[PDB]
Amino acid sequence: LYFQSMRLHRRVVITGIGLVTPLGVGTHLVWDRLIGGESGIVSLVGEEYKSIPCSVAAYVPRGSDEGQFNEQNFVSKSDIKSMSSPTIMAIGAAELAMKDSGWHPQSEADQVATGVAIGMGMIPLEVVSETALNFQTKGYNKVSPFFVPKILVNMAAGQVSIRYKLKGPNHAVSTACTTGAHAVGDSFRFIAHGDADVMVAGGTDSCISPLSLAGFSRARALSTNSDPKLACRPFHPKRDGFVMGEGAAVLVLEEYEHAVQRRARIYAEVLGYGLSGDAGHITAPDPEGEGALRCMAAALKDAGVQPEEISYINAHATSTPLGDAAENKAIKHLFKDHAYALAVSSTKGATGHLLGAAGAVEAAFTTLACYYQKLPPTLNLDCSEPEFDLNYVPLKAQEWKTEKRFIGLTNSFGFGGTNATLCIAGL
Amino acid sequence: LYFQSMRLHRRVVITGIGLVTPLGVGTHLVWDRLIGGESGIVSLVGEEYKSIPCSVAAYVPRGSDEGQFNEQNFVSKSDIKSMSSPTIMAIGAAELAMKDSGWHPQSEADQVATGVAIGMGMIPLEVVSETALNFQTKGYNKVSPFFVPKILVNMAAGQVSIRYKLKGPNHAVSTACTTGAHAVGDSFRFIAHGDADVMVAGGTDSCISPLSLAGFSRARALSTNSDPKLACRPFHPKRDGFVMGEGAAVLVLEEYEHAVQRRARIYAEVLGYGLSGDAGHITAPDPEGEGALRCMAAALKDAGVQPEEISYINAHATSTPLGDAAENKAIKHLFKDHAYALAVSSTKGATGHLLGAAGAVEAAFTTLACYYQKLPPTLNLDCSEPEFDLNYVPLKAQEWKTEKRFIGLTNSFGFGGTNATLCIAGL
Ligand code: NI
Ligand code: NI
Repeated sequence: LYFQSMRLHRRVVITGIGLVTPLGVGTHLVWDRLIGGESGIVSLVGEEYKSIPCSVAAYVPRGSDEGQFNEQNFVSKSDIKSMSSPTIMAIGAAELAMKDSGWHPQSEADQVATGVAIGMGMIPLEVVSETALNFQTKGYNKVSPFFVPKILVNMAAGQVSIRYKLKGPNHAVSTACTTGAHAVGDSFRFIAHGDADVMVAGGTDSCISPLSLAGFSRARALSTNSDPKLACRPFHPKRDGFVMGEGAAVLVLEEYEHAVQRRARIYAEVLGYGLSGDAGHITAPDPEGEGALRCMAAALKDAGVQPEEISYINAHATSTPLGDAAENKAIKHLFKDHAYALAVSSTKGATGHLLGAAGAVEAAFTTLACYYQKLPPTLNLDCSEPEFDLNYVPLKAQEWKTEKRFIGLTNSFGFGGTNATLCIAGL
Repeated sequence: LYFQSMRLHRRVVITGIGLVTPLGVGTHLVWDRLIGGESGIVSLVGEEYKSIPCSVAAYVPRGSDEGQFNEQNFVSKSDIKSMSSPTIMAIGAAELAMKDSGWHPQSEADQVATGVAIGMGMIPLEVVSETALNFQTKGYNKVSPFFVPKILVNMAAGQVSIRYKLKGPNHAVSTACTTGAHAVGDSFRFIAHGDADVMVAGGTDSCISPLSLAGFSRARALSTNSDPKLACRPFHPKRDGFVMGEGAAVLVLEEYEHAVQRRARIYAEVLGYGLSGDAGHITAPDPEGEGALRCMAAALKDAGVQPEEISYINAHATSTPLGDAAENKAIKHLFKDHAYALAVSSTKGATGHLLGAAGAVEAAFTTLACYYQKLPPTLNLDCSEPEFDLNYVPLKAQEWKTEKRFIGLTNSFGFGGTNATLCIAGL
């Protein structure tokens, strides 16, 4: 009364999706490859990777062919000098998302109404070590003036803002594997609360190098399986660590009345956002998944949605022994008998683990799932331990229509025990 | 109606402040040194800095004496192996903030009610280049397993969570110079909206090395003035770039009813949070300060506070030609004739520019200002160009009491054109 005010929360919808991933570039193409059970995980070739026990990764395919990434479609040869690889991928995904929403702010009022929330999980390590080398060897003057702008996490968000004249909230998170989920969630709360009417929201990461793969490997996080068709297998008995990918994924979120008055196409509504912390270990998850259960519960509370109204969960499950099990337990614990009436899939068998981009690419897939009422498969799931007895949509996509509202969750958990869930619903 | 729901916003207050800064460690001590017109900016000594045109910086004083930072008061010699310098400073500031609030969550319910929002502006570059060196020279096995946990931006937030069992929202931003402001603002919105009843919120950065100073210098951002008593002079005619500092600052924000029911001491209330983007240049600010004017206006709108109710502005002003002028113009433009009835100061002459920590240390100072009704000075302001004609509280602190509510703003602007304002009020 004296303690608790009311203020307007607007409803928020997704009107644009832009994807630069190991499955390819372009939204309907990546969706088709995903649903079709395709994967971007390949073998590492290069004598530079000989020292590391990992031998697979998921690269964004590059070139001018179908579904490939051509940097020069989006950025000039000069711009490329001042930008990191993740920033270039973010600029590409952003342009594609805005084209997909039809949103091209030209008036001062629309420019001010649109912000950017694009996070990055890790800065590019090779920019740092190559500058350190130049500085140690040739001195102060061989350090680039674009060194700082190239290594700051917020520079993708900053470059997308300048390129498209987006003057609303300018925000960047860096929460490891949860980055992309927080970016969409934070953008959801900003629009809801009134800070903005449109947000260009997502994640980017492109850090596959021997040094980064050496680091994740020494942390015991990466699969040592040398067969790229088999390495990443969420919920599988033989899962043995994640497979690193790269990419960017960007969603245009928009205030609902704003979307309707301009006659935009709406994929889905964002209903809720949940966050929690394990407060356990810096790399390993709560083995009982208590923090997972809390962020999912929080998102349901924020949405005003009961467990029994959920149709689909896009799992974080990265193909790790402890992680996949923890998450499985969380779902069973929260959803109880409804755990077996819903479907769960993890799309990381297709994309790899895209780090700062994982949570946004998975929010985009969950958004497509709700819009189409069709679920992408979990790859490689060709057997199961007795406790892994949910419907994991193994291997083949499945239609999942209702006359009820199709409501989904997407989970993202990260090093440091940082957890987020998004609740996203079809109209 | 169909578009616009209402939901509960709780009021949010600050109950704890923890400071690890170039002025010293400890809240009332740092406040006394600040008000007293002291500075932490010193000369760079070291042959390793010979190559760089900058010759001053602000270090956290280290040792077991009064106001000094002794790492081993907070972390063990083993922990120090798995943590970066900024993470250790964040752990110190966090412990001090929670001691200052009297908040020590022991029950599962209070642990779940308390989250951490601690950002970092730049990862420590020397961790990256030293590992790159070890990897290139001795191979995969000489890479530390703590390499990844040591270089991720969210690891300070993660370590503070694990150390104190904080299980609420776990969130880390990385928005350059705006980091600490966003962290407090995001933590404010989380508590208001219901995601948490307590947040351990702030920023940390500790990246002074030749390489980082080389980078900021090549970007033309740093003062080349060799006199440490004079280098950093916000709003001064001879200002010529910022002076890099290091440190951490952490605030405990708390739901208002929660603070009152446990009989905690409340410093101030957080009323509003504003965010914007210049959409201009990647390092230089809008020269007319339009983005500054928009984030300040947004914070006032969020607060429900008219320009004429503001008593104090803690300026971002870092001692740069374009920046200080832009911000000056913004204030004059928003506040009009009331610009001359309020007071403005920049405390960066004392602390240096603390990067990821600047916005949180400046929110703490603004919070102290409101609680005491006493304003810290702008250092070195011994002359003025004709357009710099506000009350900058030059050189000496000033009492600034009212029977009206003391309302302040604190501004933070950053590379990438990312802007934030906080509105904070005495009770
Ligand atoms: Ni709100
Ligand atoms: Ni709210």
